[PDB]
Amino acid sequence: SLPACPEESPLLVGPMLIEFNMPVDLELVAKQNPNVKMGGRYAPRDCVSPHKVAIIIPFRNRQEHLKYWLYYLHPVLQRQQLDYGIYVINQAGDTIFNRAKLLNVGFQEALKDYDYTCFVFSDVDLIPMNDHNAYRCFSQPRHISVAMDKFGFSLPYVQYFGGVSALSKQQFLTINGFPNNYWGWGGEDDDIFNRLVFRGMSISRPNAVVGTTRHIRHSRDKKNEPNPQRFDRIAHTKETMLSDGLNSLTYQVLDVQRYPLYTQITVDIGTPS
Ligand SMILES: CC(=O)N[C@H]1[C@H](OC[C@H]2O[C@@H](O[C@H]3[C@H](O)[C@@H](O)[C@H](O)O[C@@H]3CO)[C@H](O)[C@@H](O[C@@H]3O[C@H](CO)[C@@H](O)[C@H](O[C@@H]4O[C@H](CO)[C@H](O)[C@H](O)[C@H]4O)[C@H]3NC(C)=O)[C@H]2O)O[C@H](CO)[C@@H](O)[C@@H]1O
Ligand SMILES: NCCCCCCOP(=O)(O)OP(=O)(O)OC[C@H]1O[C@@H](n2ccc(=O)[nH]c2=O)[C@H](O)[C@@H]1O
Ligand SMILES: [Mn+2]
Repeated sequence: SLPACPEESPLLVGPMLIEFNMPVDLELVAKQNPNVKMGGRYAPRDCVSPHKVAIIIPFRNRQEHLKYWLYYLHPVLQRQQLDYGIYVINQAGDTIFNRAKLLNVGFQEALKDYDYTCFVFSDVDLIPMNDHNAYRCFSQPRHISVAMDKFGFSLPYVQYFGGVSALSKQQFLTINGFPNNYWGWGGEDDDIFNRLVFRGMSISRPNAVVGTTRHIRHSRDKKNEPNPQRFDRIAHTKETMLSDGLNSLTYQVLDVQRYPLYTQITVDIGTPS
């Protein structure tokens, strides 16, 4: 009996002040966000959103960044009127980071909770400066973080698909998900771009002003060295995507924590094979 939410949310306020020098307290954030339910889940109570969104954050040893993430995004995601949930996919162990494989785990585990039809993939240190930048899916793959301060407020190159993107369930299935074998920093986002193109898709983007985004300045994490094989790997995506992705994924979930502002899935994703 509830009516559809308006196509564009009327709650948005546009540009926002984003700051990272104060301390953050999640208990207080939870208090400020009383409609967010256990596990970081929220749907509007006045209308039915067509946007059923799981937001998936690749994670390890970035608790501080996450606190800022949750403090900023949660009010924004509720103003966007999304039926959404937050998933921090936390890599067990202390071997080489695998961002793309975590994202695949997130897609697959979130679908177990709820009929999501849209997946936002977001680095933990990226905060949107304009709530008009929609954190939901379009009829093409959607690059969200298009004007990052760290790149001078534009794309570093026109095929850049990193940072924060969104893919419908179908788009993500259509490319066999992300590659599993990009270990250490770099390239997996380019591979994902290649995949979308090889499947007849193109990148949808908001304008540069609306897609203005802040990156929390930070230094190198240990265990995520530039993958020296990345240039070779993005050159062969068309062949490798056929059998590297969802259809070749395994992993072992060690732990599932329902915090008030997010679900954290701690997962053993192994080492390079
Ligand atoms: C596929 C990929 O890497 N994709 C990522 C994309 O990469 C763009 C380049 O990033 C440079 O590092 C930047 C970084 O992007 C930025 O975030 C940060 O702020 O500044 C960094 C440093 O300026 C990176 O250095 C570069 O790597 C070099 O690429 C060249 C040409 O493509 C390649 O030939 C180099 O390899 C070396 O070549 C030299 C130079 O002649 C010597 O022969 C060396 O011996 C040889 O290794 C690469 N250099 C190095 C040091 O590896 C690109 O990776 O960027 C986006 C956004 O950052 C990512 O999200 C993409 O995944
Ligand atoms: N000028 C100083 C340069 C320091 C460069 C380090 C690379 O920085 P970025 O290019 O932002 O990538 P990144 O933030 O390290 O990795 C991307 C994302 O992967 C995640 N990630 C990466 C490594 C890690 O140990 N933990 C983690 O959670 C996190 O979501 C992060 O936002
Ligand atoms: Mn970063």
